[PDB]
Amino acid sequence: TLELLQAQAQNCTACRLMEGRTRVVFGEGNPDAKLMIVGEGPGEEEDKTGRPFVGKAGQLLNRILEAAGIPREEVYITNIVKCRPPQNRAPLPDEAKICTDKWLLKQIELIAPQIIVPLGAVAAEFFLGEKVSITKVRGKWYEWHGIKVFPMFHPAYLLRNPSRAPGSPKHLTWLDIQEVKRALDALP
Ligand code: SF4
Repeated sequence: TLELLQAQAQNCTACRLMEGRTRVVFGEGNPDAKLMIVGEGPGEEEDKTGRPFVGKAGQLLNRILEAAGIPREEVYITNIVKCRPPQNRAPLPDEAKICTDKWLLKQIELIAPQIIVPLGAVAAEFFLGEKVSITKVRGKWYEWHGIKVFPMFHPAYLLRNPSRAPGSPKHLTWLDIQEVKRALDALP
């Protein structure tokens, strides 16, 4: 089951990211979610609580979600890597391959989401199968193993570029989440 996998993951030591971690942030939400959200990796508060997206950026994600009528508990959230990399740096392709082969793939298999929303360049590069620019793939529909992928700016990116101006990352994000909502409501 997904909960045996979650349980096991707590003792994972497959990549060097295990050295600095406090808690492993495997993931949470609806086990049979139609929508799965995947980010880069955990941060300070995530490392401390073992829960994904609970810090400053995670609180944004919550807001962005409810602003589209999407209840957080009905979706499943995770990241490419489960352990907090030193000083919040992005995960190396090294640890990204290992963690993803050990957990992400099975999580996706067990949950069988119909839409995958990758947050940030790292996550997007995983589902697109190639190096990419988040600003270019953001807001467009893709496909990965039969499932619909829809890349979006990571909430942390919005904190770093807080502009409320038209066409700004925050404005575009708002439009994108609505697009995810329309897509969700049109699923068989
Ligand atoms: S990041 Fe993933 S692979 Fe690396 S130690 Fe944590 S759970 Fe294991």
